[PDB]
Amino acid sequence: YGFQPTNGVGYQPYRVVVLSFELLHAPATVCGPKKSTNLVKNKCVNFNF
Amino acid sequence: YGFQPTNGVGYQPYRVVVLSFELLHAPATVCGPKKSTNLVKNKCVNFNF
Repeated sequence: YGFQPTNGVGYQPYRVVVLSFELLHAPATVCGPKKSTNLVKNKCVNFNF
Repeated sequence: YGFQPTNGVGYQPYRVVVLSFELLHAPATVCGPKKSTNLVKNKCVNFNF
């Protein structure tokens, strides 16, 4: 490459990073920042296990 | 000013310094690092006093 500070746009260097995921192929080990709670039972509720 | 990294030439910042001298007005005190040497006598030489 010929990167120079005088080069116009379309020739200045660019840093690129790509992130690749999977969707439910195994017990997931990379979760979000959500915090767990207690565990209720014998009631009609919604869960996020 | 609107200095942005994507700006083309003719808009990027430039740093400028100008130097001004005087000529033959007083005993000079600022000049290059010439190596002062020994002095000889009774010989046809060129001097830089």
